[PDB]
Amino acid sequence: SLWVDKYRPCSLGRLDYHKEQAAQLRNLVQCGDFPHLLVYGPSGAGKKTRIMCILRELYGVGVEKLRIEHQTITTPSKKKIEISTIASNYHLEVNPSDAGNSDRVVIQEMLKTVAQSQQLETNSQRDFKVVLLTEVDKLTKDAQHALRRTMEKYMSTCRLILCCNSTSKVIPPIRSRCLAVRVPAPSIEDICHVLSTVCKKEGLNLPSQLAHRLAEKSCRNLRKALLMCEACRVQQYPFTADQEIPETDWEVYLRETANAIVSQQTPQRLLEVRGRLYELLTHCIPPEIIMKGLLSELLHNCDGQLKGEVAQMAAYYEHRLQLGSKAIYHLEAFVAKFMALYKKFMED
Amino acid sequence: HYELPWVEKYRPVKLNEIVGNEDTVSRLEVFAREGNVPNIIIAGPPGTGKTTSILCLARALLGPALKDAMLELNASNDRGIDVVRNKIKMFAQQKVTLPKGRHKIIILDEADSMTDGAQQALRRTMEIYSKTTRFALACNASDKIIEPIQSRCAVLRYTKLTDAQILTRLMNVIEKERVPYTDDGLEAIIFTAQGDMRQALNNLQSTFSGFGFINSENVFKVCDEPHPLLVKEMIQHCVNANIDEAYKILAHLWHLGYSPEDIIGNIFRVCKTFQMAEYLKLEFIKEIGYTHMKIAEGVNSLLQMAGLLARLCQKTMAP
Amino acid sequence: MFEARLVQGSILKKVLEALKDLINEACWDISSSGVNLQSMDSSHVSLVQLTLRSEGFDTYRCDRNLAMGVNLTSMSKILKCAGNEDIITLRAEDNADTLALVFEAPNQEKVSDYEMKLMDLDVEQLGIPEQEYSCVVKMPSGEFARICRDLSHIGDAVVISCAKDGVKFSASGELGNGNIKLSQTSNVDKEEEAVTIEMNEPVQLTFALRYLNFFTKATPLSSTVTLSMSADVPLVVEYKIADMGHLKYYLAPKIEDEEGS
Amino acid sequence: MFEARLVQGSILKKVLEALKDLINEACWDISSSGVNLQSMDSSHVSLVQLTLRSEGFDTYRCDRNLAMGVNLTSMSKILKCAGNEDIITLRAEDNADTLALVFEAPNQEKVSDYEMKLMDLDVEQLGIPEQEYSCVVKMPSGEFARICRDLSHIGDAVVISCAKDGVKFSASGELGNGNIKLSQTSNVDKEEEAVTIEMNEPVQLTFALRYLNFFTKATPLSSTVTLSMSADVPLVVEYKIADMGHLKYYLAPKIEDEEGS
Amino acid sequence: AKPVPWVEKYRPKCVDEVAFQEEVVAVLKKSLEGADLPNLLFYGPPGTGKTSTILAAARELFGPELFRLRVLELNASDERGIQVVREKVKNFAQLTVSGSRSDGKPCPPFKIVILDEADSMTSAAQAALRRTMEKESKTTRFCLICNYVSRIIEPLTSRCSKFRFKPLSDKIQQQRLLDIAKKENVKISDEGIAYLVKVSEGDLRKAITFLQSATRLTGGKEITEKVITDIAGVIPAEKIDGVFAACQSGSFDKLEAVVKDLIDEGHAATQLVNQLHDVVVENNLSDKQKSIITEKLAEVDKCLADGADEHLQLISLCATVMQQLSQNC
Amino acid sequence: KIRNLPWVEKYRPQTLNDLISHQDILSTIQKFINEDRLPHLLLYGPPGTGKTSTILACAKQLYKDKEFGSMVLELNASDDRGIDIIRGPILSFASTRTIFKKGFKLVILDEADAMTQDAQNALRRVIEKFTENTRFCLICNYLSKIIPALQSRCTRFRFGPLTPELMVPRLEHVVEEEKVDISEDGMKALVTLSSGDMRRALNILQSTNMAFGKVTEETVYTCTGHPLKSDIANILDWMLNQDFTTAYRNITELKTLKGLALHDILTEIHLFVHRVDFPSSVRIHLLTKMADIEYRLSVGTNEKIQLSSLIAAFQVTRDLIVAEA
DNA sequence: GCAGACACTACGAGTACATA
DNA sequence: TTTTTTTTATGTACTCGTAGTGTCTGC
Ligand SMILES: Nc1ncnc2c1ncn2[C@@H]1O[C@H](COP(=O)(O)OP(=O)(O)OP(O)(O)=S)[C@@H](O)[C@H]1O
Ligand SMILES: Nc1ncnc2c1ncn2[C@@H]1O[C@H](COP(=O)(O)OP(=O)(O)OP(O)(O)=S)[C@@H](O)[C@H]1O
Ligand SMILES: Nc1ncnc2c1ncn2[C@@H]1O[C@H](COP(=O)(O)OP(=O)(O)OP(O)(O)=S)[C@@H](O)[C@H]1O
Ligand SMILES: Nc1ncnc2c1ncn2[C@@H]1O[C@H](COP(=O)(O)OP(=O)(O)O)[C@@H](O)[C@H]1O
Ligand SMILES: [Mg+2]
Ligand SMILES: [Mg+2]
Ligand SMILES: [Mg+2]
Repeated sequence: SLWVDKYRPCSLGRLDYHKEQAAQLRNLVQCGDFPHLLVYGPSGAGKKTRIMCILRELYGVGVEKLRIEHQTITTPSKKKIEISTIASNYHLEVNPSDAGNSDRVVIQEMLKTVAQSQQLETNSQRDFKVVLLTEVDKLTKDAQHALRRTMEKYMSTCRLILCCNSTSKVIPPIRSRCLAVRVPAPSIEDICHVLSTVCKKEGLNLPSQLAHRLAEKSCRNLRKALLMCEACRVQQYPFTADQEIPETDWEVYLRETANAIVSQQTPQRLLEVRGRLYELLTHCIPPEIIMKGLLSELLHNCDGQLKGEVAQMAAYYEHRLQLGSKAIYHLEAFVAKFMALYKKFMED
Repeated sequence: HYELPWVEKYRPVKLNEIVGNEDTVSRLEVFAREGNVPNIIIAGPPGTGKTTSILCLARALLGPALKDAMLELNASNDRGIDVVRNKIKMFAQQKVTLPKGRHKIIILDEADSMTDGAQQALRRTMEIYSKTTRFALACNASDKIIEPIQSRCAVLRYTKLTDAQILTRLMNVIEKERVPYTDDGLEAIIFTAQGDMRQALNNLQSTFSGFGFINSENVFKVCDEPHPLLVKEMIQHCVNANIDEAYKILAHLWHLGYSPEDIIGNIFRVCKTFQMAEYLKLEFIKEIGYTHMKIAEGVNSLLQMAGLLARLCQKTMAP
Repeated sequence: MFEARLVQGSILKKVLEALKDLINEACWDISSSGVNLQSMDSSHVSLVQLTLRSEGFDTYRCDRNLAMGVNLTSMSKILKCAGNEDIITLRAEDNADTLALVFEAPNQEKVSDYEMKLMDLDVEQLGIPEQEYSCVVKMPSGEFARICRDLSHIGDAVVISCAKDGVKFSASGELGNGNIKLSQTSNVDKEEEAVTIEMNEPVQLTFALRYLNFFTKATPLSSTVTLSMSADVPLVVEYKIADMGHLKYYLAPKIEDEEGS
Repeated sequence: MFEARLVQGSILKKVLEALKDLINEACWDISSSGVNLQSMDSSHVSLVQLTLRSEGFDTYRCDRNLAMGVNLTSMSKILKCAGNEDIITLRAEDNADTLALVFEAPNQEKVSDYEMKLMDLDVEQLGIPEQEYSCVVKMPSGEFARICRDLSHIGDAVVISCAKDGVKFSASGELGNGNIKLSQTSNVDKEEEAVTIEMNEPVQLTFALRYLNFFTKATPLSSTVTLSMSADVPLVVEYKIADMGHLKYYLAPKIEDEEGS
Repeated sequence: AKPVPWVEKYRPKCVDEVAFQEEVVAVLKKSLEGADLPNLLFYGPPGTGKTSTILAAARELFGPELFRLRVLELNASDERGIQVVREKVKNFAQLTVSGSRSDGKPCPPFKIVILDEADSMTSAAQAALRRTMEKESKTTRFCLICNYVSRIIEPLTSRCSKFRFKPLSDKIQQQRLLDIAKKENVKISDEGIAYLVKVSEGDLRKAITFLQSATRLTGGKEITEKVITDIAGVIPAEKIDGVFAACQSGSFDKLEAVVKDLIDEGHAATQLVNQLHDVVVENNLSDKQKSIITEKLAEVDKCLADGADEHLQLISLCATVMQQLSQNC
Repeated sequence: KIRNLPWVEKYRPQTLNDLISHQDILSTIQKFINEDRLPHLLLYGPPGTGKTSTILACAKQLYKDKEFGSMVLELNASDDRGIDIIRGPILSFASTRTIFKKGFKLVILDEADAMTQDAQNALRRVIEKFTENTRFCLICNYLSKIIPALQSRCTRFRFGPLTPELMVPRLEHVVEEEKVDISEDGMKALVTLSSGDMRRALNILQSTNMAFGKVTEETVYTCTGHPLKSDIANILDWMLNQDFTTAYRNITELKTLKGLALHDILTEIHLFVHRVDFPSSVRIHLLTKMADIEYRLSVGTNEKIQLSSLIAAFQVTRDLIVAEA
């Protein structure tokens, strides 16, 4: 087991950061009439850990005993789709975006059957069951419009803990029906404290310089920070303050793609960059993360009077990418617009 | 007995009563008088006389054997893959004793509605039994008929009827029905017909039944002026970035009760064949499609069409 | 070492068809008393128990309390290749990761061995309270299957009522209500047709239809069926499958409407 | 209060299987004289006039006159699971929506109460002319069903003629023609198999074979059918049920135009 | 003795408990007396009481024993195709009106079809409702509920009497929240209830959820403004001043720093758009700068409503306001 | 007797003399009926103009109550109208004659734009072949969704929007039949907010009479929620006369006090900017910006930011208009 | 009288496409 | 002088394969 899963806290009193929020979440779920929750924040902030802590607070220690259940759902086109589900004896965990645009068929048929049925054992299980819908910002708007009356009608016997990264992709009818719980990313000091605690529980000594560099390179992602720290011990156990931290391959590929964009501004270079963007889209990197990495590396090469135009173009083509269906058109359109703007700026 | 309307009452029964497309109709008259007619597909606008020409040719060729030597199939029939295999081929194989130069005629009216597979199955029964049976297809969109069938038949194309050609038939119907008229009323009937004899006869019948006299006011009280001639002036105003007259035409079309979808369809149909720059035409078509997506989404107001007109005027002054 | 032999091959060929579309896996618990299966469905509505005692097997070897987890998508295809009146032997080693089913071919000339991978599932026993039910009735099995099938054409959910008069099935839909009753069937020659009442307190609860049809897919295993209900306990459907053991079905009720004032 | 009682369930099954693909919905008009049902088809081409007498039922009570419009697919599903030898009770209240069908199982033990919800169609009453017809033919129903099935293989529309000689059927199809002419078949030992001619003026009319084949499904109701034809009034197929009532089928002729030549 | 959340616990059972929607409540109160109820189309912002009003009206008209026989409720949680409209809705609308109230209260001679969240229905399924509404109007009524009335076709808009549910005013919302807190033995300060009705913005469901959650968090003591700001997701004013100072400085690196600091703090982009809009319209900038900045704010809000990435939209808005604040220097 | 009916269904023009507006079309159709020369009709127009009422009045005039079920086949979008229905019940109804009495039959296809084009292509020879036996009436709102071959075969009547001058006496008849106290400003508000649609006129009249008991301008504009003309004039004057903050405060106070929506404000301001003598470059910018704002309001967007953008669209053009001089 | 064989329609299922 | 594959979400239409099933033949 990796360090991301070995030293994860179990209860709300064992969290290393957001302790006031942990006490407030303990006070919220004590009575049992707590509303639907919408846990949102950046990735790696600790949202899933706090959701499981809330579940362990509500139920016993049997929440952590999980299983995989596969359900076959019939579409209106009568094409059967099998969807996996993390399940326990007290709660359910569905990621409906695995059914893609059929996610509404998950909401309209599989969820309501959970909601319309009462619990078998009201002594062990409580008066309500909890369903965790993972990544509700990746849901289509039809699934979110199918969610709302199921949330309203069966609230007393079925609670929902939706989890997302951005609440801007959640429709206002769903956001009106649930309490929004914000989990910010841990600070550099919090990540340094967590990494030092993990290293001392592992019997290792971690310097403050290496912990600060891991926290800064992780971009306040504690999962990536723990994975980078474990990779650093693996590759070199004596922790030097200037030890090289390993990096992900797609980030370096994106940086070299942006360097190739900067190096030449020609349709042949645009063809090569389009090949690099297909390579990135092939490896299941989301196109918004490709846009963000492209902007973050292209702004390091622009001058002071071009960065605002580059950022506005990146936001515009990201919006057009979200409105469309083929990401390569909007990605190559952003690269071609940047090439035209950069050529105009360099020649004049 | 119930008297038929003038579209069905004054359907021509001989090929010399069909006006318009004079060379093709004359060659069909020669073929009806002589015989040995090839396979024929007539394409053209609605109301031109394609069904009338095919039925008159079949009647003049067959005479008294029309009941047993003709197979007429419509879009109201099945005519799927199982009917071309089993019914059309069995009629093509069927023995019918006919005079010299005369063959069995399989009329396939409105041949756009036939699927691709039925037209593929039609090919070899067209080619094999051609010494005993012939085919006479009528259609509107000639691209719906596949290229082997168009190669297996003579493709006759009917053009839209002119003003004098419809005026001759209208004079014949008026002299038959003793309808009083003026020249301006007949010009208004031609104007509302737009090359369609069915609409000309329907508008003449409606005006004569409603008012009993054909002048311009009685025609325009019940009939309507055509849409794209008025849309073309608005598109011409949008080309010169004249937003006031374009909105005047748009608001006049709005207060007449036309939906945004019909108006934007007429705008697109005018902008397809308008006489302007090609890059400006593509900019106009892209802006029209962008507005039509909003119309199809649900936001369809007068402000949205005015914004479309303003964006089309912006496309002029943006090089 | 787990090594068991069956006396009839039709027991598995009638008990796995009810679990084909009901539960996604079969977890067998091995003990000296017998084999116990407790499986909850993916929607947390239905609960299947199957206790087959060791006295009913042709032979039974069990040294350690072991638990095996098999899938249904492969066992359902394996069971159709098996025969009907042949013998089925189940074999499982102490440290191996596969379960072997050895039987006779339907051509009755060769022995067929089929191996299935053991799914390592992490479940816990939910725990039935085994409390005193407010209504216990006994019904014919095939008649109960025909009753559950006849309400499928009317509504998507059924209503079970049980007073001292008998058991009332209702199906209210957009078409119209379908109400049937069974009462006082002691004056018949067959002992399995005895529709009897055993308790006092009446109960009225709305249940699903699909899960009851899946429950009545296991009807020719037993002769009679038993139905147990209470005010809040889920519906218990009991089959006494011959001599080797018994099967229990638990079905949770639906959420009642707001009919108060 | 409406309470009719069909003495056996077979007649209602034959009636609702005759009208199943033809009638959109059943309008039972209830009076003290009996049960009347005048309903057109979905195409507004055929007309069904069923009259059941009060003396044919086991018990028949009707305080105030009713007009119950009910769905037919629901009643078909109700009457599908009904016996042919059991009593069927039709119940209806004064101001309710439940039309109750109460019968017994084929196991003949448990009751079955199937409710239906009445519709609101307020359709205007269609006036049967009840005038004299220029051709009345008594013929067996099985022979009429056989000749309609034989004419369905040749064409789709059938010219039926009647004169002093007898009834004649013609089907000018794609294979060719089929002309079947039957007359004076009263010289058999049976009484049902007979062709009798009552009226004078010959008529030739063309009808669709689909509606005739739908009309022939009432063959088990009556052994002998009556055909009424005239040049203006439609074709009437009259089945006289033995001790319950009668059934009239009205079919309009097709529009045929002669060749101009 | 199960606990139920206060959104469902304080749902209006009767139409007298519906707040601030005086015209439609007056129409339904007249229809309770025996007046002719027309076809209804409720539309407005979320949490204004469109579902509660029609459910309370149906409960008052039919009671407990006739709700299952006279009300057909269909929302987007179940399938509503064109075949569901052609089969299920038409067969419900063609039924006779039967059953009478046993408590002696009057019963109206029609059924009610509640097609809640009618935005999600397709245009063909909405076109299939037209002659069902027109022909069967003697024995049934239709109440379409939506949030955007432009998603419902013009014939269905013409056939239904339209009622727009306004957002709840601060007086009525504060009165309802204080009555709920008085019924729950909860003490709340004047500043706390004022910031609560400021934050909720006419959404009474959001206000009741925030009041219940602030009651559960404090344990039963007094709810102050600090608890409301903690639970409301309100960005602190120092972050807004830092964003404006970074855009005033004209350096894009400070702009990226404050945008990454706001993204890493988990703040919602719509909340930042609202607070930056309030700061911009309550500033001393020129009319042209305020004009472009508010136009960019509206475009950014539209892009966030279409599910664009928050970081890029906020960095574009920050670049626009940086250009506006650095052009005049 | 009395019935519980909506006023758009309680007051339906059962005869052709009770419809108000399309007098030449109704006279022509009445002379079609009297001369027994009824053709295949195509009634098209905006909703609420009286096309279904026209064809139902014509069907009731042509046929008696004892024979109405055998002569009229009425199909709409609530019924299945696929190509199997055109080849099935419709073709059998067209090709057969009547049952009781002789006469020509009538096939009414209400909402004919919802039919598939396969069904519309199958309809063509059914209409043409059985013209003497049966007549067809297509009714649509969108003429572009009906194929030109079906538009050729039918004589088309445009049922345009109801003019408010002819709209008044029918509303006065409904007012006198319901004992409604209405002022002249209330009738003016009814015929203004209806906009050529008798359905919404009667719906707004019934809603206002139930909500308030009287029908005046204040009661109509309160029950509908529509802003008055003076409110829109004040909003335009605030946007064109003062700075961003004061106009924002005044418009926000007016929207909070009266409970106005931004869609109706956008509609009335769009109607106002074509009346105000703007320069053509200003008018194009205003129309483009207002169309953008109206498109942004169709999704989950905050209305306060869109109101600020509406103020911004005029605060941009203020200096341009003044410096144009 | 009851098992085997014949064609019958209802139903499941796969695929295409939708404009001028 | 150059060719492989499944996504888009419903609604409709076409085409083909399969399965209860009513009825006829025969010992
Ligand atoms: N060239 C013509 N000369 C005289 N009458 C004509 C002519 N074309 C059409 N008509 C009249 O219009 C009626 C309809 O003509 P059709 O031949 O059926 O139309 P069509 O050419 O087949 O167009 P479509 O595509 O089938 S709608 C005829 O019955 C005539 O009364
Ligand atoms: N006007 C109101 N009067 C009283 N309680 C209200 C009101 N509006 C909302 N509530 C409360 O908030 C809850 C939500 O009300 P709803 O009727 O569901 O709002 P809504 O109009 O349906 O919002 P949408 O459009 O469905 S997201 C209700 O159950 C009440 O507890
Ligand atoms: N010209 C009119 N004269 C009198 N009342 C009218 C008129 N037009 C509409 N109405 C009223 O509006 C109701 C509905 O009108 P319809 O006849 O359904 O109009 P419509 O043209 O069919 O609208 P669509 O396109 O079908 S939504 C009628 O029952 C009348 O109460
Ligand atoms: N309070 C904490 N103390 C120590 N480690 C934590 C804490 N919270 C989260 N983590 C670790 O950081 C990682 C965050 O991942 P996760 O909990 O899934 O959050 P998110 O859902 O936001 O990605 C987890 O792997 C967890 O082990
Ligand atoms: Mg033609
Ligand atoms: Mg709601
Ligand atoms: Mg209509």
